[PDB]
This record gives sequence, C-alpha cells and structure tokens, in this order.
Amino acid sequence: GSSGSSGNAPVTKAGWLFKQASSGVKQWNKRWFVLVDRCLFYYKDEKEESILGSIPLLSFRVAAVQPSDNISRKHTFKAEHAGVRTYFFSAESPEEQEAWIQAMGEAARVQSGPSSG
Repeated sequence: GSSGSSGNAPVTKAGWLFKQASSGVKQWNKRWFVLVDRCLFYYKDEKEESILGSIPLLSFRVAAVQPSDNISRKHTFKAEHAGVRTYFFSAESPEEQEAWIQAMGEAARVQSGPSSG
C-alpha cells in the first residue's frame, strides 16, 4: 500500500440530489452536490459558480432512510451525526442512491477504529 499527498484533491462524487426543505413545507428541492475529501459541498447548479453551503462528514451515519422518517420517496438516504443534524437526500435513480450511501458513507466511517464493532 502507498499514499500520496498533493495540493488540491480530485473530486470523489458529483450529481444532482434533492435536499429536504430545511425551512420549507416538507418539500424537496434539487441541488448540485459534490462529494469531497471527508466533506460534502453543494452549489446552486452544476456550473459550480460559488459554494452555497457545506456539510461535514465526520463520524456521520449515512444509510437508507427509515419508514419512521416520513420519507415517501424511492432511493432515498439520510445522514445524521446522531445529535448534530439530520440531513436527507433523494437520488433520482436507485443505482445512484446506493453509490452515495457508500461514497459519502465511507468518508464518514473509519475502519480499524475504536468505539466500533
């Protein structure tokens, strides 16, 4: 195994994802998301003009949503730190949802680490 530290890091994953209305009417709005190193950014569009908001992916819990989360959408997942905040994302396709849960999930999970079974 070998590592490599370089100035700017390449993109991990980028695609259109819907984020529950943080302060709306239980609605879903589309937004450009670009998974990064142990982090997840998003912009108004794929144009990547200016970063609107960022989401920390440290020790987070990313996985398929639950039936108790009042989520009436196929291929949807939730990401919460178990106290901080509970984010939600709906993938237009099933093949994507999974990909994400693992993409943004791994960056949040830590192998060979304590407090983990």
